[PDB]
Amino acid sequence: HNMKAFLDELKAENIKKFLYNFTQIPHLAGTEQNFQLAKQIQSQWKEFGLDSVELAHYDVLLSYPNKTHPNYISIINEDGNEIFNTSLFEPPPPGYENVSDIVPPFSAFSPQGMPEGDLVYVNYARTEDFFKLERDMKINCSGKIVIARYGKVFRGNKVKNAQLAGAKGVILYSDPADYFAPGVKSYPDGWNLPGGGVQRGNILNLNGAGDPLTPGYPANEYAYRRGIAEAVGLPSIPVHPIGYYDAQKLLEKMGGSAPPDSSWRGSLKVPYNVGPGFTGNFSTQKVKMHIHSTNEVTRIYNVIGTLRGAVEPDRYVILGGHRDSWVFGGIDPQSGAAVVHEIVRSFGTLKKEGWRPRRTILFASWDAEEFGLLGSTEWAEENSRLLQERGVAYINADSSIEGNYTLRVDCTPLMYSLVHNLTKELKSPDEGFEGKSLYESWTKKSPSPEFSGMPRISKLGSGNDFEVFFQRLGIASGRARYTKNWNKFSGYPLYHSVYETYELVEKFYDPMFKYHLTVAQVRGGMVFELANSIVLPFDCRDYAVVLRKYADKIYSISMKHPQEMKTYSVSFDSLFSAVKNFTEIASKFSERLQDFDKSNPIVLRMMNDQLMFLERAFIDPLGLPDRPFYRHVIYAPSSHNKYAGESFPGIYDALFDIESKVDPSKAWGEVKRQIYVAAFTVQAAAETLSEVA
Amino acid sequence: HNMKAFLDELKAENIKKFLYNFTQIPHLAGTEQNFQLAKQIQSQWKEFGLDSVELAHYDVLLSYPNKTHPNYISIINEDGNEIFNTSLFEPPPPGYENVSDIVPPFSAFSPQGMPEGDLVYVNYARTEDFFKLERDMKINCSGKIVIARYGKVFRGNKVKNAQLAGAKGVILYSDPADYFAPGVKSYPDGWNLPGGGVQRGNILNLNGAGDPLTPGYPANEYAYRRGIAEAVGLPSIPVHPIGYYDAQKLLEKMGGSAPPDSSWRGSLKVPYNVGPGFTGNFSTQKVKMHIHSTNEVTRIYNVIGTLRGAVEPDRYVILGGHRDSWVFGGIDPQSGAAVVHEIVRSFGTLKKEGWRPRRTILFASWDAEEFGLLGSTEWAEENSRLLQERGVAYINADSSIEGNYTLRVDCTPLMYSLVHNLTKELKSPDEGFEGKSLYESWTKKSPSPEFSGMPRISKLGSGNDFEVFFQRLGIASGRARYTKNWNKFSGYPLYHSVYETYELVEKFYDPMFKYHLTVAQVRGGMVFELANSIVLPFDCRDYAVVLRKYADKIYSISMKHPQEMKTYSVSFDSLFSAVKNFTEIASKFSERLQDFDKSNPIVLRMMNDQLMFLERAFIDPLGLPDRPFYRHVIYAPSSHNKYAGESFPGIYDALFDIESKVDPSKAWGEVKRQIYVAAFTVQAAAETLSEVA
RNA sequence: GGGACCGAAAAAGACCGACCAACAAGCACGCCC
RNA sequence: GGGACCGAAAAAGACCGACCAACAAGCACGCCC
Ligand SMILES: *[C@@H]1O[C@H](CO)[C@@H](O[C@@H]2O[C@H](CO)[C@@H](O[C@@H]3O[C@H](CO)[C@@H](O)[C@H](O[C@H]4O[C@H](CO)[C@@H](O)[C@H](O)[C@@H]4O)[C@@H]3O)[C@H](O)[C@H]2NC(C)=O)[C@H](O)[C@H]1NC(C)=O
Ligand SMILES: *[C@@H]1O[C@H](CO)[C@@H](O[C@@H]2O[C@H](CO)[C@@H](O[C@@H]3O[C@H](CO)[C@@H](O)[C@H](O[C@H]4O[C@H](CO)[C@@H](O)[C@H](O)[C@@H]4O)[C@@H]3O)[C@H](O)[C@H]2NC(C)=O)[C@H](O)[C@H]1NC(C)=O
Ligand SMILES: *[C@@H]1O[C@H](CO)[C@@H](O[C@@H]2O[C@H](CO)[C@@H](O[C@@H]3O[C@H](CO)[C@@H](O)[C@H](O)[C@@H]3O)[C@H](O)[C@H]2NC(C)=O)[C@H](O)[C@H]1NC(C)=O
Ligand SMILES: *[C@@H]1O[C@H](CO)[C@@H](O[C@@H]2O[C@H](CO)[C@@H](O[C@@H]3O[C@H](CO)[C@@H](O)[C@H](O)[C@@H]3O)[C@H](O)[C@H]2NC(C)=O)[C@H](O)[C@H]1NC(C)=O
Ligand SMILES: *[C@@H]1O[C@H](CO)[C@@H](O[C@@H]2O[C@H](CO)[C@@H](O[C@@H]3O[C@H](CO)[C@@H](O)[C@H](O)[C@@H]3O)[C@H](O)[C@H]2NC(C)=O)[C@H](O)[C@H]1NC(C)=O
Ligand SMILES: *[C@@H]1O[C@H](CO)[C@@H](O[C@@H]2O[C@H](CO)[C@@H](O[C@@H]3O[C@H](CO)[C@@H](O)[C@H](O)[C@@H]3O)[C@H](O)[C@H]2NC(C)=O)[C@H](O)[C@H]1NC(C)=O
Ligand SMILES: *[C@@H]1O[C@H](CO)[C@@H](O[C@@H]2O[C@H](CO)[C@@H](O[C@@H]3O[C@H](CO)[C@@H](O)[C@H](O)[C@@H]3O)[C@H](O)[C@H]2NC(C)=O)[C@H](O)[C@H]1NC(C)=O
Ligand SMILES: *[C@@H]1O[C@H](CO)[C@@H](O[C@@H]2O[C@H](CO)[C@@H](O[C@@H]3O[C@H](CO)[C@@H](O)[C@H](O)[C@@H]3O)[C@H](O)[C@H]2NC(C)=O)[C@H](O)[C@H]1NC(C)=O
Ligand SMILES: *[C@@H]1O[C@H](CO)[C@@H](O[C@@H]2O[C@H](CO)[C@@H](O)[C@H](O)[C@H]2NC(C)=O)[C@H](O)[C@H]1NC(C)=O
Ligand SMILES: *[C@@H]1O[C@H](CO)[C@@H](O[C@@H]2O[C@H](CO)[C@@H](O)[C@H](O)[C@H]2NC(C)=O)[C@H](O)[C@H]1NC(C)=O
Ligand SMILES: *[C@@H]1O[C@H](CO)[C@@H](O[C@@H]2O[C@H](CO)[C@@H](O)[C@H](O)[C@H]2NC(C)=O)[C@H](O)[C@H]1NC(C)=O
Ligand SMILES: *[C@@H]1O[C@H](CO)[C@@H](O[C@@H]2O[C@H](CO)[C@@H](O)[C@H](O)[C@H]2NC(C)=O)[C@H](O)[C@H]1NC(C)=O
Ligand SMILES: *[C@@H]1O[C@H](CO)[C@@H](O[C@@H]2O[C@H](CO)[C@@H](O)[C@H](O)[C@H]2NC(C)=O)[C@H](O)[C@H]1NC(C)=O
Ligand SMILES: *[C@@H]1O[C@H](CO)[C@@H](O[C@@H]2O[C@H](CO)[C@@H](O)[C@H](O)[C@H]2NC(C)=O)[C@H](O)[C@H]1NC(C)=O
Ligand SMILES: O=C(O)CC[C@H](CP(=O)(O)O)C(=O)O
Ligand SMILES: O=C(O)CC[C@H](CP(=O)(O)O)C(=O)O
Ligand SMILES: [Ca+2]
Ligand SMILES: [Ca+2]
Ligand SMILES: [Cl-]
Ligand SMILES: [Cl-]
Ligand SMILES: [Zn+2]
Ligand SMILES: [Zn+2]
Ligand SMILES: [Zn+2]
Ligand SMILES: [Zn+2]
Repeated sequence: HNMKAFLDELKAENIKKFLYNFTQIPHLAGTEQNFQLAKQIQSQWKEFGLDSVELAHYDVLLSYPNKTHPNYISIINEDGNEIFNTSLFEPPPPGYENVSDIVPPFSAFSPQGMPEGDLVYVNYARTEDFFKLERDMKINCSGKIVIARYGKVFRGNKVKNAQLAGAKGVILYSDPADYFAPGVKSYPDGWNLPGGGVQRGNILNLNGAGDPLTPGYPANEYAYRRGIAEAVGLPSIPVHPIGYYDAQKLLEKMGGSAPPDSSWRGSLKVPYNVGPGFTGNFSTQKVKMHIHSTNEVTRIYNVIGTLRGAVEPDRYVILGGHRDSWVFGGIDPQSGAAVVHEIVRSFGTLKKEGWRPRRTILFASWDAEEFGLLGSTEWAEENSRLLQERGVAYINADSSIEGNYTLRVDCTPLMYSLVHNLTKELKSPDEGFEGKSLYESWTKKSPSPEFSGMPRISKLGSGNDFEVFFQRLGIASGRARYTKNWNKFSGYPLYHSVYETYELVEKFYDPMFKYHLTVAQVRGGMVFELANSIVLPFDCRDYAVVLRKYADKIYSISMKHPQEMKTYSVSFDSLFSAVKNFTEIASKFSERLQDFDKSNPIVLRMMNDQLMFLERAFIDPLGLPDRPFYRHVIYAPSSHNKYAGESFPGIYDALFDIESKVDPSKAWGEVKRQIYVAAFTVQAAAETLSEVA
Repeated sequence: HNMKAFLDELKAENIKKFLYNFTQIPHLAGTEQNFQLAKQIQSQWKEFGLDSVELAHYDVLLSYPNKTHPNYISIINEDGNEIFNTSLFEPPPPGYENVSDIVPPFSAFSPQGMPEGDLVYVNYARTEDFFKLERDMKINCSGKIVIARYGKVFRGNKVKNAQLAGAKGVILYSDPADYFAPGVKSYPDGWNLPGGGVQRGNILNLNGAGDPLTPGYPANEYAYRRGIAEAVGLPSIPVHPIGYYDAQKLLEKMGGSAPPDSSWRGSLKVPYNVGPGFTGNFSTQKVKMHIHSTNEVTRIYNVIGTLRGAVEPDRYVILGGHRDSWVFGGIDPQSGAAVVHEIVRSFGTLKKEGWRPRRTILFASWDAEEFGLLGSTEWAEENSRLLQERGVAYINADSSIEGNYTLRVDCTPLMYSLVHNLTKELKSPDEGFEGKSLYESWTKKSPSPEFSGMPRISKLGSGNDFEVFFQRLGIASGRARYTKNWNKFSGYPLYHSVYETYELVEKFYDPMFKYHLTVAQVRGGMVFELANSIVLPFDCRDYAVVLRKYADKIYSISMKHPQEMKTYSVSFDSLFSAVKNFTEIASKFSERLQDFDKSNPIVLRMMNDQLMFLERAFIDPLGLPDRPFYRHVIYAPSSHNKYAGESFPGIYDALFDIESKVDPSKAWGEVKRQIYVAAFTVQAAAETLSEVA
């Protein structure tokens, strides 16, 4: 087996060295330091033995705090005395006190503002938290500064929900409930967030546009850019993140209504009152934000490496992950970048020996991912036609670890059998599973709710570089990392903090680098099999199985309004019919895939094209309603949470909060249109697996 | 040569028989007679030896006059006496007096109405005729019934221009200037239009949508249909066509301003006054329209025949033309349908002998073409994914003859060398070119203004079934017919009339059926070479050459406003750069295409894919501004004339009547955006011919 | 035969830039003499 | 230890239709006894 040779070349010691190398200085997007690391990686990928390695540059809107006018929040009395100020920077950790160019905590793409007003606590600032605030508790965030805890949903959605509720400011904070694991110590004595720690992060609502100034087209030297006024997904109110020390100061004086229930209570010793404003004596004190961050068009650099295929060089398997970090990127993304580096070194050594993959492999070091997947998206916009004609698969390589418990896999159903087979051939690195397969340890620790005796594999939404490839271009996509046990949908405590260091990983997450090595074997083994298997390792029958579940589910969600379904003759008959047809046609294609002569290079290429193009058949060039860059009809991010994936997203969005809609007849009409589009698309996808003539 | 064998099987006597067979009763879209002819063709294509022949049906909006409430126009006095009525039907021709189910003259998809008002003569009802009316002559069509002569532009554009000018009715008539050739006799004694003859035809503005009720998706059994109120491209005022006898009655009494110049004067003995209203005594007489036509969802039937390829069955060459007619379709479309039938019979005989084409050939008998390319477009919407993945080329087969002078070819630059080579190997059927090539007779009678010693090949716009394939899906497309000498952009006198018969073709156009045979050799030979050549016969260097002409042209058109170009820094630098790059890359790809080993089936398929997908690279999924179904960045129909093709249509539309625009800065900004999109698209297309890895 | 207007890129055709660092503007077909 | 509110499909998980011709609704984790 040529794969074992590849897997056995992968070394935890190499991953450890590369991780150390990538995490000693910050590599913020648009800074000289990240350009220097780009050039280092280009130079090393050549040395490692790639056929070519180019820098692809774009000029994209980034966001930076003003160094000589810092961002801070104040409690301010009616005399205008700033009696309490939030931190200007995170207290640096041991052996990082002398490190310059650490960007202070800030919300990227915040507008400028000095708004002052009454504080309203809005929990996680989810759609349902504003439904609870405004519909149930009759509280009105209009003209108020909202304070929200990080977690559950993408922070950009929180800011969007806040804007729609009339807020003039958003304060984001990390609550210990969400970012402090019980009975482990603050950094540097453990992996928990200290009270001065702050999660940086962008607050855009791009819905897959990439660079806000150049939607649809690469941000090249001659690009026509939108005015900032019509730029895509910019927030319209100021936003700033703080730690829980600073957050306790703002929250302790809160008056107005008590929290409705336990779902609104964090772990600080404060009442978690909703407001608006402060209790009793303090009622005439306000909160005032001071945001002077600037948006500016800055050059970014993707590293693109090529290992040309010996047989099908016009078929591309892509292994891509970002290089840019908020500070050191100890986990996010250098734990992924270090795995990609060792995978390149290892494919490189096989190349020097005189081995080549069947299909071309592309390796990508993406830039400006933290600013909204900007490097991956601009490159895909530049190369969309080649990618749609030639793209076999995309394997993501962000953070390798967010925990040390078990494997977490999100991929297209086309990769389910590949992932099952591979993890059965890999050793588990898990305590008490010595001599067992990764499949067994994974299936045991994370069983599928959907499939008895199978491991959980989740849906792809967005919030990483795979998005343009999968959701816009319909290229089969996969990601795998090590994760914690499920506190849930919050992340890891030290996410986007200065405390996210080399030492955090080495001391607390993966001292042996065995989890890193297992993830390198999963990502690398998947790339290997996609690039080298004679018949592409995609099982169309796994798509058939999940399409029936998604159809059962979307019917079930519509059935929340079963009287309306009757009034407006809402039928899923066409959708169930299409799924039944896909199942039958996939079954017959599978017979032909087993039977045919794989020595016939022309019949092989035909059947490989049918497999490669199956994911493309789910792409609608018109896109989903009000989201033209989300074109996959089976999968899209939640409108309300970029991180979360929905099945039959067109129907799902049409159904969401439908009982609120003023014109029932039109709203249910849109539901029936989306059933039509979905049934048509499933039948069309099925027909690509039919006999070609 | 296997092609000669195919060409020598084609027989003029067979085409004559089939033409007779297809033109004895009307075959209007949606009628039992056209269903019967569909089934006949399905049955004969099987007998001829196709591997399979299916009927593909759709339920589309068609339009019919009410049989028991006829359409007519009246001159009406202030007492409300209808003193003059227009014809209720065309006087039938000799030997057609006893023929039932001849649809009376009507404008398909006219709304219902009995509007009464003053007549304004608006010439051809072109954009420039309303600019002349409203800007120069200060005449105001608001609330007036407009009368317009057929010709120059698609009648649907005339109705659109009229609606935008505030007209409440449109009367279309055939002026002898445009539809009566000097010194030839009216049917049946010649090929000229008699004074009772009327051109039927649809008046939609679909801009490539297909069925008005189901834009983007096939009109299948479970389709969600728009309300008639939001249906695509329906006219909002009543419209009716009349002959020149009836038109003289309406035009003779016209008062108001004289015609501005000779360009407004037809050939009737009337003054061609503009109005509004009638002269002197007659000023209080009005015109009143009576339209009771109904729109209704009707089943239509495409015939789809397959000849599976022996080597690349997943590569499709399509030969398609419509079957539906306004009445007998003596020319339009049965002169084309009869050529397709003989091409099928001939491919069929080769199949029986045991020959197969390398690539699959699809044969299509399209329905409801006269109602807006509805059959071709719904089928393409159903099969868009297969067509984009597998479609090599589309050859149209509407009317084979509109004249007996020379060849007329409109195709992608990718087919220029194929067409040159083929016409050099075919005999000219032309008087005084006995023993010469069709290339020589054609080049002589129709020299290229663009290329010394080359024949004219024009651009594809719309107004036929190739549109969805080329303008929406980016499949390389071609058409060839015999045409008149250039009276121009009017058609042939008996177009869409009851007088367009078998006898018209047999007596006056092509008694020997030698023009039909030459067109069958061109269409059939092109299909043959596309389906059978080892290397696809596309020369990318012909695209390079024309892209430089189009760039020179669009620069030239922008330079009408050269001061504004400076004020707003409008530069074509990027566009010229992209074209220079395409030229260089196409030149190198051409070297590699000549050098490589064609015995390597995998290197051949790679290079054939690069050629096949080159046309697809010009497709923008976002579509052109305000025209989402026109996605080709190099070619689109004129916004003002569906029949006419524009190069760099995005830039062209942005520049059109720019000096009228209230915000110069925004309008010129859109021009710069379209330069950007065009340069990006040309560079992207060029890069698909680069080495793949 | 001669003359007058026009034909707003499907230019119908032919041809023609440094006191906007080569791609505007400007000689067949169909009321007067 | 027991109890109470909540967790609005990434359902966290398990399980459960003819006086809307099988796919609503309805038993782990984080003030009172
Ligand atoms: C993941 O792993 C699963 C489990 O192994 C795997 O499924 C299996 O794939 C193999 C390989 O195609 C299947 O093998 C075949 O079985 C059928 C009978 O059911 C045989 O007809 C096939 O015939 C062979 O004979 C040819 C003679 O010309 C040989 O040259 C040729 O190589 C064939 O081996 C063949 O034996 C097997 O049936 C399945 N098993 C199951 C339970 O499905 C799957 O392919 C892997 N998936 C991915 C995406 O990697
Ligand atoms: C339309 O017609 C034109 C005019 O014929 C045609 O262009 C020609 O195509 C041929 C076929 O490819 C070209 O032939 C080649 O010329 C180059 C030298 O310039 C040679 O290197 C090529 O080599 C051959 O040697 C191989 C040995 O392994 C042979 O096996 C192989 O078959 C090759 O023949 C070859 O001779 C020719 O140069 C051009 N001529 C011109 C003027 O361009 C064009 O291909 C046709 N286009 C379409 C779309 O049909
Ligand atoms: C991460 O690792 C890379 C790769 O080893 C380090 O960069 C490299 O550092 C080496 C050794 O110091 C450099 O070699 C030297 O360069 C200097 C100046 O050009 C020269 O005078 C010396 O004689 C020696 O040859 C090398 O330039 C450089 N390699 C690359 C590809 O950039 C990098 O500094 C490490 N980073 C951290 C933070 O540890
Ligand atoms: C929170 O931060 C703000 C801003 O840094 C602090 O308020 C500021 O305090 C400075 C220094 O005392 C004030 O400046 C002074 O102004 C007078 C002239 O008017 C000058 O002569 C003094 O010598 C002094 O420099 C400034 O007015 C004031 N600004 C604002 C907007 O409040 C605030 O004190 C901090 N709060 C805490 C609790 O630390
Ligand atoms: C899945 O595959 C099946 C089987 O090929 C498809 O079934 C077909 O469904 C349509 C109805 O949607 C049937 O079409 C016709 O409808 C008219 C209605 O007036 C009727 O007159 C015709 O006789 C015919 O019934 C068609 O018969 C039926 N075919 C079979 C064999 O059942 C189905 O539509 C596919 N699903 C999707 C979503 O495409
Ligand atoms: C155009 O040509 C077609 C093909 O020849 C004509 O239709 C066909 O007419 C033949 C000869 O009349 C039919 O054969 C006969 O059918 C009847 C009734 O089914 C049967 O009783 C006779 O013994 C004889 O077999 C044949 O059905 C039919 N073929 C097809 C494929 O439709 C058609 O009528 C011609 N149309 C015109 C307007 O000339
Ligand atoms: C143009 O066509 C219209 C409609 O066919 C003609 O006008 C119509 O003429 C009929 C027959 O004379 C009129 O009907 C009559 O009505 C009275 C009762 O009111 C009845 O007793 C008579 O016996 C007669 O049938 C009808 O009113 C009238 N309709 C309209 C809308 O005008 C018109 O005469 C035709 N014009 C020419 C020049 O042929
Ligand atoms: C057609 O192909 C040429 C040749 O590869 C492409 O040329 C490249 O054009 C860009 C400018 O648009 C140059 O990029 C860079 O711009 C920054 C500006 O700050 C500058 O700092 C860099 O040094 C660099 O000049 C690039 O140098 C240039 N390459 C060459 C070899 O001339 C051209 O863009 C392609 N055309 C299109 C439309 O893609
Ligand atoms: C960062 O903040 C500083 C200080 O407020 C800004 O510097 C000022 O710039 C404007 C000129 O545009 C001047 O009016 C002020 O006098 C400047 N002040 C100082 C101390 O230099 C600076 O422009 C900001 N940087 C940005 C917006 O990028
Ligand atoms: C929530 O409070 C806001 C802010 O006071 C209300 O908006 C205003 O309502 C008045 C009366 O209709 C308008 O005339 C003002 O223009 C609004 N003020 C601002 C600053 O926008 C809002 O109506 C309240 N919403 C609810 C649902 O009670
Ligand atoms: C690495 O793995 C260890 C061992 O599983 C994790 O520590 C345990 O966490 C559980 C509950 O999640 C506690 O009940 C135990 O007290 C811990 N076990 C031991 C042996 O200490 C640790 O949390 C993991 N590290 C990270 C960063 O996730
Ligand atoms: C065609 O026109 C006739 C005559 O005007 C229409 O027939 C009428 O239909 C309505 C019922 O919808 C009745 O009110 C009238 O009494 C009918 N008249 C006659 C003589 O039958 C017919 O509906 C029209 N056809 C259409 C619209 O398709
Ligand atoms: C052309 O005539 C129409 C119709 O009379 C004019 O439109 C009307 O103008 C008045 C005065 O502004 C409006 O109040 C009416 O509502 C219009 N009437 C209708 C029936 O629409 C129109 O303004 C004239 N256009 C020009 C450019 O002179
Ligand atoms: C078929 O071809 C004939 C011969 O070219 C066409 O008739 C001539 O038309 C020219 C001008 O266009 C006249 O000057 C001659 O009087 C005609 N020649 C002869 C020999 O009569 C005829 O128009 C063509 N038929 C059609 C339908 O286009
Ligand atoms: O903007 C996005 O889509 C996500 C960016 C980034 C993803 P990462 O933190 O890099 O996993 C974030 O969540 O802040
Ligand atoms: O609607 C169209 O695009 C054109 C239909 C038809 C084309 P044809 O007459 O069939 O050439 C017409 O012009 O009326
Ligand atoms: Ca972009
Ligand atoms: Ca449609
Ligand atoms: Cl990842
Ligand atoms: Cl045609
Ligand atoms: Zn990341
Ligand atoms: Zn991140
Ligand atoms: Zn036609
Ligand atoms: Zn027609």
